[PDB]
Amino acid sequence: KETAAAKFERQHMDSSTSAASSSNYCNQMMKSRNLTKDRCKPVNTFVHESLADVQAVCSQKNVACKNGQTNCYQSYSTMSITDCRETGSSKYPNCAYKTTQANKHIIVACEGN
Amino acid sequence: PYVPVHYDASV
Repeated sequence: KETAAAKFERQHMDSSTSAASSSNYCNQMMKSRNLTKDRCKPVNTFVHESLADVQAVCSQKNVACKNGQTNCYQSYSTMSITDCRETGSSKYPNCAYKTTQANKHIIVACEGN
Repeated sequence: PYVPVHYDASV
């Protein structure tokens, strides 16, 4: 029934690449992680850092989450990420995505495992 | 002990 911790890894963890390969990276990865199976998830981020380093963020800078909760943490350091955003013309089931490689601080909500 | 469960955003 997949834990929320596990769902985070499936959706955002890409530790076997240091950056977005090509233009087709989002295209591939949204499919691969099963994120295009019923609907086209419109926006998603993949972090290219080890799991340990992302897990460590939970012990970094505490900040409010967008929803007003206070269980959000900002990485002290910038991490390698790829933003995936469904294109304007995309439609289920041929999901299309623009891929943007960037270096930025990530902000994640944390909970106990 | 404490793990990420939602991605809030970048920078």
